[PDB]
Amino acid sequence: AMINLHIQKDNPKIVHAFDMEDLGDKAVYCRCWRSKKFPFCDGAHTKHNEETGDNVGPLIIKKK
Amino acid sequence: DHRNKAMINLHIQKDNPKIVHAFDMEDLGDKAVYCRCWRSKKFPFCDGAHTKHNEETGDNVGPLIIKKK
Ligand code: FES
Ligand code: FES
Repeated sequence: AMINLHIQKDNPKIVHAFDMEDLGDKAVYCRCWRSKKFPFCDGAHTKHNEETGDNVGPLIIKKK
Repeated sequence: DHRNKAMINLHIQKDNPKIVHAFDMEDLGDKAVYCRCWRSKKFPFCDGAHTKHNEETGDNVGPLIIKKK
């Protein structure tokens, strides 16, 4: 059972790296691999959780 | 039976109906490496578990890194 079904399948291992300096106020990152704006969350987790009974959700990196 | 759709997170914090983590950058140090495969024993941090997931399932998931320029 794969987790990522369709994103960047020509990449054998998808890793993203960002510098905190470039982030601004808040960045919300997808952990469900269903976002159409991956690596950013676009709310797709909700339908994923609904269909599957799962409980996954995003990672938020923000300024204090 | 394709009516039963596979979960992404199999085991982590199942008493939590939707797992979200929120961190302030100032608290992150030089680098933080976050799990996006839900198999790490150190979740929400990556501990290398994605490698075994990828070999077993044919997937290509990997972590998210936040660091200083
Ligand atoms: S769209 Fe994937 S965690 Fe929100
Ligand atoms: S252990 Fe999950 S992405 Fe590395």
